[PDB]
Amino acid sequence: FNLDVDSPAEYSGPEGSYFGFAVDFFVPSASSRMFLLVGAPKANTTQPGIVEGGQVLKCDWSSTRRCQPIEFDATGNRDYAKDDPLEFKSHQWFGASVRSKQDKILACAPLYHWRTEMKQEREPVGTCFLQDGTKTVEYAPCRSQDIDADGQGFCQGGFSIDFTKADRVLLGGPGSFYWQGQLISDQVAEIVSKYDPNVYSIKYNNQLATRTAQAIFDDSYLGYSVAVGDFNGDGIDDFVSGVPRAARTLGMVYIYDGKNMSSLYNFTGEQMAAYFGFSVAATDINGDDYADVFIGAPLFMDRGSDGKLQEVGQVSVSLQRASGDFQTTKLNGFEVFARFGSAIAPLGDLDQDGFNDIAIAAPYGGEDKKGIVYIFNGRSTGLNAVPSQILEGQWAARSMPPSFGYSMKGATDIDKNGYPDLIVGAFGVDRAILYRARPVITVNAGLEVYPSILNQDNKTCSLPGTALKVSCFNVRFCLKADGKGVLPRKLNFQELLLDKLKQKGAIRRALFLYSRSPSHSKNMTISRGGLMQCEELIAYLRDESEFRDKTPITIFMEYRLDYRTAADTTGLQPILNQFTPANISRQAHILLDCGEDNVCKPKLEVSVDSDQKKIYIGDDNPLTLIVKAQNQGEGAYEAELIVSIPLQGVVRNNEALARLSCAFKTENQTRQVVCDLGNPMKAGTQLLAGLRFSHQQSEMDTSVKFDLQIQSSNLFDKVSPVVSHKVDLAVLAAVEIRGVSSPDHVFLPIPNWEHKENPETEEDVGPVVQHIYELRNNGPSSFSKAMLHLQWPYKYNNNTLLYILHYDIDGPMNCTSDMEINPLRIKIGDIHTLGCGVAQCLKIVCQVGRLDRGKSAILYVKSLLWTETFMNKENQNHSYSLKSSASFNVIEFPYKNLPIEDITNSTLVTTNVTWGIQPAP
Amino acid sequence: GPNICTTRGVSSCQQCLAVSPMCAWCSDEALPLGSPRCDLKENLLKDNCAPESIEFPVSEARVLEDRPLSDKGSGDSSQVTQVSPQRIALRLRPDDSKNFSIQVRQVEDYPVDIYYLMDLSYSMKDDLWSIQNLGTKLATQMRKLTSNLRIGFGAFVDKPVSPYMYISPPEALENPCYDMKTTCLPMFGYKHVLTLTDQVTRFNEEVKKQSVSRNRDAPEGGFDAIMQATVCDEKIGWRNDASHLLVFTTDAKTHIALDGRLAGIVQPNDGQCHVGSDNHYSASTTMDYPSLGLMTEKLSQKNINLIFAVTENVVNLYQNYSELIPGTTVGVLSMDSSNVLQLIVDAYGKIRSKVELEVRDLPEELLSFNATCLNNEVIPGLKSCMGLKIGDTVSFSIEAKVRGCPQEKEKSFTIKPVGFKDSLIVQVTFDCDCACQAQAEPNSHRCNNGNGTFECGVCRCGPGWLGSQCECSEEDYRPS
Ligand SMILES: CC(C)[C@H]1C(=O)N[C@@H](CCCNC(=N)N)C(=O)NCC(=O)N[C@H](CC(=O)O)C(=O)N[C@H](Cc2ccccc2)C(=O)N1C
Repeated sequence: FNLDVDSPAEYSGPEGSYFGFAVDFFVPSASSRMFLLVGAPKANTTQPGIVEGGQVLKCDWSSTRRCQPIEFDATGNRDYAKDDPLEFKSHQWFGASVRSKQDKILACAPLYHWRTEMKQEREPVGTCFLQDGTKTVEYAPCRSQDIDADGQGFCQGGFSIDFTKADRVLLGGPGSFYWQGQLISDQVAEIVSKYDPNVYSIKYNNQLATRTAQAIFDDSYLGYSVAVGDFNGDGIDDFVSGVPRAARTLGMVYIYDGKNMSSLYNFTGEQMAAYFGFSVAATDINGDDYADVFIGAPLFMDRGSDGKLQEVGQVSVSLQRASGDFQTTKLNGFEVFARFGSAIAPLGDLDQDGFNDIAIAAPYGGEDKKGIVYIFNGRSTGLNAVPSQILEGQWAARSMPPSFGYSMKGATDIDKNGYPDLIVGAFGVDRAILYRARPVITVNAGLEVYPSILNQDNKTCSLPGTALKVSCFNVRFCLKADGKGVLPRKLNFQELLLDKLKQKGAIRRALFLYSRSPSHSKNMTISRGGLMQCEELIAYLRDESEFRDKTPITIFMEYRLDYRTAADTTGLQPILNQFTPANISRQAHILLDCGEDNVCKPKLEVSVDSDQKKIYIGDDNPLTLIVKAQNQGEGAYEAELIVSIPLQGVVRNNEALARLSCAFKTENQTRQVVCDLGNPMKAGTQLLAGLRFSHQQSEMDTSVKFDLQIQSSNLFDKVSPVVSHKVDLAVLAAVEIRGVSSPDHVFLPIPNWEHKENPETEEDVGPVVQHIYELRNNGPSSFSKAMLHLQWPYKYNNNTLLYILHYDIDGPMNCTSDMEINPLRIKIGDIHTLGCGVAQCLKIVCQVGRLDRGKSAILYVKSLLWTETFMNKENQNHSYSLKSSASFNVIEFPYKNLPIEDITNSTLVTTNVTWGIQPAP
Repeated sequence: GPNICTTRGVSSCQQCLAVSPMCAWCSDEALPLGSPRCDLKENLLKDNCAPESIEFPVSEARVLEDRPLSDKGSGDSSQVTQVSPQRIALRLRPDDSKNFSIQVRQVEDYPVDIYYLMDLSYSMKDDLWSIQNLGTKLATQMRKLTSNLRIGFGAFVDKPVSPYMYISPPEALENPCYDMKTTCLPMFGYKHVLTLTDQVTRFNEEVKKQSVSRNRDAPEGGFDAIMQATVCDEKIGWRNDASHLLVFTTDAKTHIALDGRLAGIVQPNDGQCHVGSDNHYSASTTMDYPSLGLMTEKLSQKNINLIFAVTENVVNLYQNYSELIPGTTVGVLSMDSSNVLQLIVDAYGKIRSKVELEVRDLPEELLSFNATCLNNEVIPGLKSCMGLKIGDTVSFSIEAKVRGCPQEKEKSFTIKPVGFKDSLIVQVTFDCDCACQAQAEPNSHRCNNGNGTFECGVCRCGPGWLGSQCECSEEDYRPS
């Protein structure tokens, strides 16, 4: 968020020149122009007879991004005697270390080789060139009469380089004293004063330097990296130096007093060959007056996820706590073979609202191993051990790794932003980059609704247009902005929403009165330095009249900054502070009835009853249902009565029950009826409604289980007792039989009839007599099988009464006679009663199948009136009623365990025979 | 009663035998013709069709040659035998199976590769006999433990650049030891000398022909030699199957990564092979020393066990280095080669081997192995035991279940443990045929010119034909 990772300035040098190996800032006190310093230790120079003698380029900012060599010298080697040069300046690595302070530039060539005045030789004493204005001079403290490797020969002086406060150079030669390394410190004034080009062992009077230690300290490379800070309290910059090979290659960092080079404190690494000390930096990262030391171990190996080691690197931060005591944390790397900790560049105040910050580099990590850098901000407790930003390389290896971040330098403001910018070296591509730091805008926010906890809507506000009176609550929100850097006085912004839960597809609820919308946005200008600026809004509350929408309601907003309009004239753009959230919300809640508790216990009861308690299923039965419910708790807020229904209105007819609206549906196969008591249902307001369902044909099934349960708004399961109705499976089984006769009566004598010896035709016997019997179901119950019988008078006084010929059948039934029908094989005076109880009986026995509502079975019989029995002398003038009867009963029903009923109905029909032509008196 | 044999149909002896091995074919008049010839064995035995007229094959798994597995690898007493039986004959049926055992023993010695890096800086001139004796006994004692050995050669001094080497007088540039009034060779870097070869005498006698150089700073650049010996497989000649060991010699401290900054060498090591046509490490003066993590990665990636042979004065430093190189060990480079030969023996004692079975020439018609491994784990399913050692035994079992009858009678298939000089083959052979119709009598006049198949004594007539010789017609056959 801090550093600009877009459009960073790039500087390029000659191919293979290692341009960018060492970097720094140039700060002339003579003029206001700022310059970068970049070292190219392998650049070919215009010197006579020198091959890649090194270079240092003053890279401007900014006309054309040009990098110009600094003419430290314009001469090749020099002669001690003819054909006996004292100096070998090819492959000397001039620019391996560059450092500046005010008008002074100090650059060194660690690999400059000279021939000792005492012998013919080539020793890399290393040499430095110091510029102070146009007065360039050469500083070579290791070139001396201490000649061999045992002394300052191979000193490689200028390998590591830094100034101090006031003016006193610190120089580190890792090669001195058989690579023990050493530090040398001198006054810049004395370095300039004692220079004459004709002396090769110049001595400086106020020099402080370390000295030969025991041989056991050889190959320690003391001075591999150096830094200065005050750690004793005298107010003079003390010397801190990295010793990457010390203590059996564990690595040590030495601290030396800045006024007499006495040893103050010693640090030790913990992992062999990690190179603990490859880079060091002294900074106070917690706001104190005391300076803390940082140390790099790029090759640190720690146990990984799978339990195996892995070179990730780390940085160890030792805070300084006013007594000489140090409390040390550690900061491990994040990638394998990235060498995290190669460079440590103090920035300071990069988090302008805070304490000193530090950057740490891993030049062989990132994508494609193009290099990466980590930014860590400091806090009063110490360092923010989680990275705050990421920068990584943007070029391909040619042919060596780009090594982005191999060397860096911060703590300088080139573009006058007010806080340090950062320079990154990528010498593998012969490039170095400049990263500018962005200005931080800090915004604090808050929104309030003092009418919070609205209880009654209080509809008073005029709805726009229609002028309807509606409810409301006041909503307002404010912000305040500040920033330490140079950023415009015209900061610009653009939103606020009426709900957070409803964002998932749901009903609309409230709206902003004049906006008619659930959310809004409107731009404003803040000016970067004022008190909270804001205004309030008017909300059209909704709803309980059309949306049944009283869980709480949330108010929420965020602020829309735009960086484009606030961009700095130099091309940069401001940024918002990292940890200030864009989200802010206040919800409270809304109250209508229930008591002052979070549960508002919905203790309630429901009961049901059935109008007809035995079902009688034979049709769309009038079945009716009665329900009631009551409230004993704080109240039901969503008192929806749900009722399940079998596979199977009207009740509004009367005011017998407390009727109220219901509904029905079968969503997801859950057949149900929905009836509402209230939203909320008023406390202590019990009710009773009633209900009706009414064809069913399932066999041996009694699964009707109407039940109740009431819904509410309570947060817990609020399951009310599930009371259900009851009905028994029973059916009525009414059945009856009826019949008719034709003719009903007859008058004798029969027309043109006379006695017979033996009859064979119908008219020989007499007129035809026919009876019809009809059986039909009456009750809902349907039987499986049934039987019926006919009773017929056959003979009386040894004479035939009625002579049956045949019978016909309609419907599901069959018949058979108990005596031979048509035995003679005929070709097809008050009333006295005859029948099976007096006359000889004839019976027809019949079986029947299933009958049902409206279904019938009919039996027909045809017979002849035996005229002889009533026309013979002894029977003349007689009258008889030859009636017949029928009866039936059920024998089986389609169920066994269910209730059963029988029948006893019967019917008789008339048939009268009389004499019409009677003798005269 | 036959549940299968007769109910699937009967046409001929060959088709009858095409049914599962539960069935047989009868060809005699010893019983009434109440059922076809393919009645099940339970019916065959009791109804008892003539013994001489029963076609009932039985699969035969018989050793063709089984030379027992040798318990010694010495050539003076054996040619070694690693898998048995070498060949088993198998008589088979198109739907039958039979057990077939097989056994394996690791007898031949494990192949080893010992490469030997030399420290040839002037520091070593005081105890060069130590390193030479070590190089000699590395070969001589390993020939006393394994007969499959290959040894190589290499040397390292330091990067031929300042401040490591004397560039100052032209005399020093070709004789660094000039300043001491003594002669020594110019500095190498790292140069491969002798590729891995089995000729002990050449390496043993050619070790003595190397001599020292001189550099300035006490640390020596041996890690470059480690990295190049590991990653230059061609020049070194590492062998894929062999156990790889790398012995590294040094008397002084070591240049670790990032020490090349003093010489202007700021390119990280990359682990590629850079040994040139002249057998010199071309990038010696262009690439920094390698990192311990990179060395460990490349050392495990190519299965190398590294043994530090260092003097008494740096044992602790390299031990502490060892723990950062997981799996590495270290020993004293004393005058006597002890304590580094022990590490070599110990390394040999831990190279366990695998016994995997592969098959070739196997037709599609024929089982997956069930492997019995060491410690008497008789696990089904698994077919490749691991963690075996010379002198141990592992047993496998398989049965030759059949899927059908192939085009012709004779086939074979070969089994071979992977990497073993031994193998076995089975001359699998399938008896799908029948001897009844081989007599060429069928379709003669005795079968009414082909109205029936001759059962080697009686003609099996087709539909509409009847009689022992098919001399009668079923349509015309009537009671009389
Ligand atoms: C004691 C001396 C005989 C010994 C030695 O190690 N001297 C030290 C300096 C100690 C003082 N340090 C200071 N800061 N004042 C030293 O120079 N170390 C580096 C080196 O010499 N490296 C070379 C590499 C090489 O050429 O192989 C090598 O090993 N030098 C000789 C080796 C030797 C000496 C005597 C007999 C056989 C071999 C060495 O060890 N020293 C000079």
